Amino acid sequence: DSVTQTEGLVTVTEGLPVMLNCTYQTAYSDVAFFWYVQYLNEAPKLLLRSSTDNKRTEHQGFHATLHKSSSSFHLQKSSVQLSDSALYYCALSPHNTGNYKYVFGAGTRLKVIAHIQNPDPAVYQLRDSKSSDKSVCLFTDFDSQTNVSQSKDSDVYITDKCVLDMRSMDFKSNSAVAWSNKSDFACANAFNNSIIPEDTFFPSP
Amino acid sequence: AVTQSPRSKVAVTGGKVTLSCHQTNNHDYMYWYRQDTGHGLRLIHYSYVADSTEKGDIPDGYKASRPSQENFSLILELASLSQTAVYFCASSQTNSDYTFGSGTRLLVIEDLRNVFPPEVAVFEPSEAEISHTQKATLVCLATGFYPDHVELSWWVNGKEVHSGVCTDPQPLKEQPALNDSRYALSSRLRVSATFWQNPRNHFRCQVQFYGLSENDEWTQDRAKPVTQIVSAEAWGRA
Repeated sequence: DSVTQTEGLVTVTEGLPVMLNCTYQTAYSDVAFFWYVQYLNEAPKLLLRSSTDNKRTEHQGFHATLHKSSSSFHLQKSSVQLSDSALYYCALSPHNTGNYKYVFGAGTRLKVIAHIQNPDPAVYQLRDSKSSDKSVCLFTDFDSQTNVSQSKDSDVYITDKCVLDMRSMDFKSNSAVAWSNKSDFACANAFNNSIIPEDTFFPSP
Repeated sequence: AVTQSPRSKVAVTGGKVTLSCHQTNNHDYMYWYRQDTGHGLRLIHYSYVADSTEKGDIPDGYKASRPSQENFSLILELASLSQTAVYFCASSQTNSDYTFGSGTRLLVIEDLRNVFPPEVAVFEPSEAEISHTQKATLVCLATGFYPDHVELSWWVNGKEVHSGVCTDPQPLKEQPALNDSRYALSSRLRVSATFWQNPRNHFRCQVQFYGLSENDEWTQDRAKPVTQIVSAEAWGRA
């Protein structure tokens, strides 16, 4: 009848554990419990299911144990990865009642952040390939504990940080982009609104 | 096993809309949910019976028809602005767990006049990053599009790449003040300096836009802003 999940966004750094709470309220005794994962733009896909109290279920390093006594079905993982960033739905389904239908919780979005071993913050300027007058400022190589914030100017656009992985080099990096048309737009002036590190490299050139 | 159609729709306030679901796997149950941030997945209509329907938690503003065992369809007579959400179709065997479709992004707007495809541009990596870290980041920018129905991809030397790529999860409003503001999306492709230095290497930024359909009326001067692809190219420099 009622499924209650953790509210909002859960931010965890790669390698660390996670706990996504799910509590319910059901009149029924023979009930099936589920976790569905939804990766960006894809269909929700089953991850775990169980109908038996106190039994633990494991799948992709994701465990969940039914606790009927406290109406709990939490989702856990000991060492989270970047591919784990998704929306997770907790669901309930009473067996043997005629009309089969799920009871979903609102969902919990998990965002996983990179562990940057060797940072070196920098703000470079990139130029357009066709007709080279347009420009973009690239803020890159900062640690995950650095948070980018949007500009106080309505002519300036700043995107949030985003990690990229070069599989060949086993190397990962955080990047954020800034662009504006106005003549009053400098790369040194682009990320003032954000808590940028003291050692942020700014080329002259 | 479960297919949704259309994959995307831009409809008008008042217009007739029809979303179709076709199950290739035989199941007695079929449902239509809408996904909303905060609300999650909510049921609109379901069918236990191969040739009739039953009302879910929010049937208001909707009609649904199951004329086959394999086909469940969603119908809106007066498309309201409220009806814009991602729609999900699921089929299940009663004992069985659901199988889901990929979903349809439906957008009900006032004026199809607000619809615009994106402008894509590739920005060459900085010599400063090329010296300092021996790596080269290419930026792609897709600007001035409405709605935010875009898929961005990178193509190195004719093949799709995923490694050393990162795209914004959600686009960003160009004029956050306005209700029907256009969007912008960025992407980054990071290569080794060698790879960019080589003038014989070709980089392409592909943007699939979802807009108007063939049947949509366009009584405007500019080109009809239909579903389309928009690209921007780059070759290395030494």
